Amino acid sequence: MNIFEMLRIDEGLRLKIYKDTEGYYTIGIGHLLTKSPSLNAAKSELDKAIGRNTNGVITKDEAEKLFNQDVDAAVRGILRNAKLKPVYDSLDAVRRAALINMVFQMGETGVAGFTASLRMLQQKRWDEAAVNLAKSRWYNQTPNRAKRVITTFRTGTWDAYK
Ligand SMILES: [Cl-]
Ligand SMILES: [Cl-]
Repeated sequence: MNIFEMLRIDEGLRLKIYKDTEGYYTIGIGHLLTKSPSLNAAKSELDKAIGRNTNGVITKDEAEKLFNQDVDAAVRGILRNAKLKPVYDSLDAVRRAALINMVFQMGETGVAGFTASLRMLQQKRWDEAAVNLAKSRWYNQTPNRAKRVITTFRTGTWDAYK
C-alpha cells in the first residue's frame, strides 16, 4: 500500500463533476474545483485545470494527472510549512502517509491547526494523539475516513486499509 492507493480508497474516482461531502464541486480523485455554488464556475475551473474544453467530463488519465499534482503539492506544502515539517521529519513511512492524507483533505493550514495532536505525534504518544485527533469537526463529519487515518497513526501499519 502507499499514499496513492490510500487516497484512491478515501476519495474514490469520479470522472464527472460531483459535489463533495461539503457540497463543493470536485472531480477525479478528490480534486476540488471551487467552493462557488455555480456549476459553470466549476466547469470553467475544470477547463483551466485540464487545458481543454471539457464539458465537465474528464478521462481516467486526466484524473490521474490531477491526482499526481495534488499529492506532490501536498508533500511539498508539508515540507515548506514550519509547523508540519518537523512532524513529518520525525515520523516513520506509514505515518508520513497518514499526515499527507490529512493535508490533502483539509489543507495545510487546516492540519497546522491541530497543535496538540502534532505535538503528540512528534512525541510518539500514539494513543494520546489518536484521542485528541478525534475531538474535531473532521472526525465528526467524516468519521469513517477519520477513523482510518487515526488508526494508521496509532498503529503505524496499513491495517485500516486491507
Ligand atoms: Cl490545478
Ligand atoms: Cl467518512
